[PDB]
Amino acid sequence: SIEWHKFETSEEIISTYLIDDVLYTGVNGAVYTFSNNELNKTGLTNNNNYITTSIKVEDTLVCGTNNGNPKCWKIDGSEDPKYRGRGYAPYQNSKVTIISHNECVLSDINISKEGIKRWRRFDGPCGYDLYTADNVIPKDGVRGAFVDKDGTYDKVYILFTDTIDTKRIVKIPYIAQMCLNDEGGPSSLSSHRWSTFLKVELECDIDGRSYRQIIHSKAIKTDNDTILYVFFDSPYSKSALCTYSMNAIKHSFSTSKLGGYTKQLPSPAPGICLPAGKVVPHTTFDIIEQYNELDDIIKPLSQPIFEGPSGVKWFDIKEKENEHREYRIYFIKENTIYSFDTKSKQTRSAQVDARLFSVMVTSKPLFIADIGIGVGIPRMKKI
Amino acid sequence: EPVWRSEQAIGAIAASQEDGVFVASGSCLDQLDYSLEHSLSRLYRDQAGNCTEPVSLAPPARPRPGSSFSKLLLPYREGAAGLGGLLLTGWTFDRGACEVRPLGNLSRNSLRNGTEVVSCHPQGSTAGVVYRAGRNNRWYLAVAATYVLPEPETASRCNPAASDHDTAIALKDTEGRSLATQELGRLKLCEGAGSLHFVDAFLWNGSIYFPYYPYNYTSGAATGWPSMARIAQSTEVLFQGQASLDCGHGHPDGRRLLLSSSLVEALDVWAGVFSAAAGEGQERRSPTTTALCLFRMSEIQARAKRVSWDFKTAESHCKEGDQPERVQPIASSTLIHSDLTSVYGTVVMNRTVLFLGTGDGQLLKVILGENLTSNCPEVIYEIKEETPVFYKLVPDPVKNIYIYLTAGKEVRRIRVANCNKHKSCSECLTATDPHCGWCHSLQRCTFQGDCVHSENLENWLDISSGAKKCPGAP
Ligand SMILES: *[C@@H]1O[C@H](CO)[C@@H](O)[C@H](O)[C@H]1NC(C)=O
Ligand SMILES: *[C@@H]1O[C@H](CO)[C@@H](O)[C@H](O)[C@H]1NC(C)=O
Ligand SMILES: *[C@@H]1O[C@H](CO)[C@@H](O)[C@H](O)[C@H]1NC(C)=O
Ligand SMILES: *[C@@H]1O[C@H](CO)[C@@H](O)[C@H](O)[C@H]1NC(C)=O
Ligand SMILES: [Ca+2]
Repeated sequence: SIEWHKFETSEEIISTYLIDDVLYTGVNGAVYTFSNNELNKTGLTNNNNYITTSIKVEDTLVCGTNNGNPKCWKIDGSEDPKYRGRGYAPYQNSKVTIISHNECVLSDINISKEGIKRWRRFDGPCGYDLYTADNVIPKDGVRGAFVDKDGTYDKVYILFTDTIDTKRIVKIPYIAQMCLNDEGGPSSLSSHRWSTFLKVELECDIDGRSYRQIIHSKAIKTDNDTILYVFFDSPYSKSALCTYSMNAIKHSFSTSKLGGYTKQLPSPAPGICLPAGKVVPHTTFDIIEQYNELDDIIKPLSQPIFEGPSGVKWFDIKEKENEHREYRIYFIKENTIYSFDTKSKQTRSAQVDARLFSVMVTSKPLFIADIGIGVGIPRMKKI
Repeated sequence: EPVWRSEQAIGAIAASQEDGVFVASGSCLDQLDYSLEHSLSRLYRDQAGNCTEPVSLAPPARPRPGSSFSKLLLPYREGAAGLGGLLLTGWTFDRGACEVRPLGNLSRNSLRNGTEVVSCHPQGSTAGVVYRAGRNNRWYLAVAATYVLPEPETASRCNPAASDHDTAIALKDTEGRSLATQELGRLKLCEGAGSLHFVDAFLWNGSIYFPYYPYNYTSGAATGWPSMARIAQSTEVLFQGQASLDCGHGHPDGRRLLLSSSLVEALDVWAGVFSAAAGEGQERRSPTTTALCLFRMSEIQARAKRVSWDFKTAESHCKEGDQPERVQPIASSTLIHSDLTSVYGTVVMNRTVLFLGTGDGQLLKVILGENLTSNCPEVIYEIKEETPVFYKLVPDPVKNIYIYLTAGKEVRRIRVANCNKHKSCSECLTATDPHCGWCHSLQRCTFQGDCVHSENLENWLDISSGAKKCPGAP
């Protein structure tokens, strides 16, 4: 059932990506590619070089951490003519959220060795460098990000969990939006910051259990709109998955008021994209940075909503054989594979003798582990 | 001598090489001819017409920094023909906006402009300088300003955003839109240290230097030692160090205010006019309250350490480590005076010449000798009304024999020396003034340009030759 394409030896998996239906697995020192059942490997500078990113710009780019000096390389080794790496890979082995739309790169990777977490857009087809304001993005970083249309303009949506320490330490999940081709600020000082950034609180409660920590997210475009699947973790024994309507979210950002701001909002609302060349006014930019959170909380769609177990690190979705517009949700833990059927609401589990890292579905579910990649699912029993 | 008067106090003065002399008074900028009598063009920045200070500023203690509406006036790209002259004009208007303009006619349109480039507060400090950096060696502007000050009403509120609340020095791209500042193109202030008052900004040896001093604008007192910040001449901010300037020589309580700044380029030595507190009105005045100190730039560069004290660093918080090193100002080169307010230094023949301004309208002149030793100052000019001299003494770019004296609402064109006052060869060359020389053919002491020169004769007797070489020499 499950066909394992084992590595030569056990590897430390750092990251996994899919571009042209090709699985790019980054390990400590090299990067593997998988397509058409064949495994190809290209070794890079072997030391403490963690390959955290594999994106598609003008060409396939693979970047690693090096020995504290981030650097990028081409798919087949090479030098990389652009000499990038600064915001394309971290200085230390860590989690990364970096995405490329057409050729525009968006990342949460630190630009310097001295912390300061930001969601940035590098100079390219969509405009020049742009970065979020101070303390906007949590030290936990961005957990998921994607590009989706809202009208005729493209927008970038990101998810992250913020920690607030007032009287108690409380975690809060959020979804933020911004225009892909946002010009930037209006001053000299704020010309390189986002001028359309807004965020809303997300809810995923079941029976008194309020999930806050976001793990992974996936956005699926359908006929009506875009459905966003978000898996949450908890310091207890369960985890949970909630779905959200992107149409409902867009409506909220578009019509909901700003928490803390009681006065009238400007003719062109704060988080609305402007035509190419037009810049967000000062009066509008002063409101948006001081009041960037909506006075609303987004409720999840009635289905699917299921729980457990805590420790999930990745999930992916596959449509349930064109006959049903239903799905099969695959998610994994350290040594267990799970499958949730949305129609029957049944969850099965399968144990494996490997340290699982991710599930990335193409035509068939691929399971990236320390030993290699397993094509197809094993025989599963009802958990 | 020529003179130009304005209805409002002068806030900024700068002289272009080929284009006229630019002077900013209230809310207007005037392009005057070098003879200071014909205003070639004008710029109504606030409202067309009326240049009356849109608001009113009360000139505090004479030692305290003054208030102004003009914050930046810098002519650049005027070295040689082929590129065209450009002019940077900054103000407190429109949240501290600055615009790039064609160097010359003020009736022309500005090319690029941006807000929050300069301090929006009338009393807030601002000092900027243009430099070249990058692969293409593009033009960048480095600005140090007191952007944040305690303001009441939010209807006027011009303080920058929360993410920019701590920015002290920022790098701007002149060709970029809105004079854009990049994420890593700024130096931040250490918190709670109060405010920093920048006095000047200049280029020296691959770095940009910013003379300043901790200053409490609310109380009107210096909360620290005058220092200089160093940053690399690059596209992104690279903090290179901070060093304190010690010029409390003849004063028992020391001098914590820096009033004027001048770099002597051909000597690699910086001149600064330091002063102690004047009580409030002008109370504690003494023949030792102000002083002129010359610092070796190589010593400043060597003693400026990348420690976090007034500025935030990478591996140090703020003031939780080593203290900034102090630098001494070359002994015997110090000039103690009762009321100095302005300074400009250059090298003429080979001697260092220092022009000093005073609070009673005097333009003094000091010529250094052997080991940069100071002589007794000569009074070159005095203002009838006894108006304190503006902290910026600007030389004439066309004529080497002239220097622009600014005070209150007046700008005058003063000759750097009075040569004709001397009526004898020996009597004139013993004065040891590099600008003056005995013209044999006219039997008068004059400037080099006033005397006719010939390759077959030695008609103009300079100072370097000596007074003993006079025709009658005993
Ligand atoms: C213009 O000058 C008048 C004096 O006639 C003054 O009262 C007014 O404030 C000024 N108007 C402006 C702001 O241009
Ligand atoms: C000043 O610059 C702003 C953009 O920075 C622009 O909107 C305005 O038209 C400019 N003014 C002129 C006439 O140059
Ligand atoms: C600034 O001045 C105010 C009063 O004038 C004072 O409360 C404050 O402590 C001063 N800041 C410093 C540290 O100089
Ligand atoms: C003055 O010029 C002479 C050359 O005539 C040179 O040797 C000397 O170093 C200069 N003195 C200084 C330091 O001003
Ligand atoms: Ca020099």
